[PDB]
Amino acid sequence: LQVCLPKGPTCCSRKMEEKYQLTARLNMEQLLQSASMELKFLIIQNAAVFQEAFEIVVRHAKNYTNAMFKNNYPSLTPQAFEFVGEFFTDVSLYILGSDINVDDMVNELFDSLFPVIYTQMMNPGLDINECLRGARRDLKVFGSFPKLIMTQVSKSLQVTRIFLQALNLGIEVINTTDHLKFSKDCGRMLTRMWYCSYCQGLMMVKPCGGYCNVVMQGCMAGVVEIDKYWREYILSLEELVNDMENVLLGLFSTIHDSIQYVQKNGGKLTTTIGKLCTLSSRRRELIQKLKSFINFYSALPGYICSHSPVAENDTLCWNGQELVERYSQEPVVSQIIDKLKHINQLLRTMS
Amino acid sequence: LPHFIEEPEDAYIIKSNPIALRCKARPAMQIFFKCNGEWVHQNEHVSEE
Ligand SMILES: *[C@@H]1O[C@H](CO)[C@@H](O)[C@H](O)[C@H]1NC(C)=O
Repeated sequence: LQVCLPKGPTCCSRKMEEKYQLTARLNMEQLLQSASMELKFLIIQNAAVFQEAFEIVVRHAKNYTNAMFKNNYPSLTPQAFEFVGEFFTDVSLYILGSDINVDDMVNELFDSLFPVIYTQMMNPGLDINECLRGARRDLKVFGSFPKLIMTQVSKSLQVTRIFLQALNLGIEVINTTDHLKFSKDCGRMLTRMWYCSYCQGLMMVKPCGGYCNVVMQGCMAGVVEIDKYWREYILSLEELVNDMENVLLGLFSTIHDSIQYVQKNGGKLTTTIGKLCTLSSRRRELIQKLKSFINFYSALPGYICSHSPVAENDTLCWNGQELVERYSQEPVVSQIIDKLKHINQLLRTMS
Repeated sequence: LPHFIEEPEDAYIIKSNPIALRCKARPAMQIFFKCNGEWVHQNEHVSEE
């Protein structure tokens, strides 16, 4: 035998020992999944809810901008609907983590907005379109309005994007916990602690609490080191929650004022161009529920021993090799800690 | 059975320009569209005899 230390005779062969090892693997993975399920479902639910809530906010803001275009500038529709839809589509794509340039969103918005303003509002009456698009930026027709919107929306959209990325990475590490493969030495120690008693012909004998403690602190030496970074992750997320609804909803007022500003200099502009051409409650409840799991990695071996059958009295128990009266007495983890360090730096730099 | 003469071709919307779908069959007395599993409202259909 290579796991079961044969002190007397033995009722199990090498193949039964391999079966016990695989059942030990399955039992450990199931215990980790049961430990991580509540927190995993919490973060998954909140990620989904916040995603839907942000999409609702973006849709409502696009609807409000379209409605104020319908009401105040009917001459700009239906072209106004095209560039508003493209703008808020790129907004949502940026919120959901896609490579979108915020400055490019605002600049394409004003680039599309200026030619229809010139053709329908200032000089009523397809190839000359690009000359107007160039003149928009060359003559700075919109003044400081584009940079104002640029900073106003970049500030909120970056914090929202990093909030969603942080939720997703928390899901990732919590998903990794229950798929953490362990050492072979730990496999043999778990097999001895849970099953090798059956090879010696014992039916209901449980391992000693102290033996479970030494085994668990033996193979979770790496996993426990994640606790510092997980605590810093929780606290940095708390730092970030302490923003985007008001900005996207005031966008229509800002754009309306910018259109007024451009119409203010129409006299010179037409001649020159003719010649030239409950959310905050949710994130608060999420952080208050997430702070209940700050001890997750430090309490994990305690969970494995308190949910595995053990003799807490440490009397008439299995010590891994014999029935005693009293008890005598990683690459994936590195990746988890690396991504936690990265997301924590990103969080702290944001707030 | 009804034989389709002009089968509807996959359309693409460009710059928010709504492009209609054509359908012509003989012998046919009623021709309707089933977009994404469900029937299209009677008002949307424009029949030609
Ligand atoms: C919509 O229906 C009318 C009537 O049959 C037709 O004239 C037109 O081409 C259709 N438009 C589109 C977008 O297919």
